[PDB]
Amino acid sequence: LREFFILCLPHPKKINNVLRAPYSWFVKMWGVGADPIVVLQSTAGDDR
Amino acid sequence: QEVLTDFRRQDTIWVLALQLPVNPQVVWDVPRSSIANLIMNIATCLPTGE
Repeated sequence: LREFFILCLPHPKKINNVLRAPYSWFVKMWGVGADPIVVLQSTAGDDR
Repeated sequence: QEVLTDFRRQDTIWVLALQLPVNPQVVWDVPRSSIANLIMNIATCLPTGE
């Protein structure tokens, strides 16, 4: 939090709006390639 | 059947590495294979709906 807060000080809105996308991309992409993976089983109807 | 109906068909030698129909006794001679055959039937033929 501190390293993200210090970097935005010269221009907060612009730098923050630039940096929105990479953080969300990292959060979305984390862990999709681990050889053993942990999931919570779910069950529903035929339609996805 | 479009593969057999082009204008160069009379000058063609066909190569076929697999045949139909398949002998079912070959599939059902595998020892104790009822459950595997049932699973394959479900996996290859079961539809989905509402």
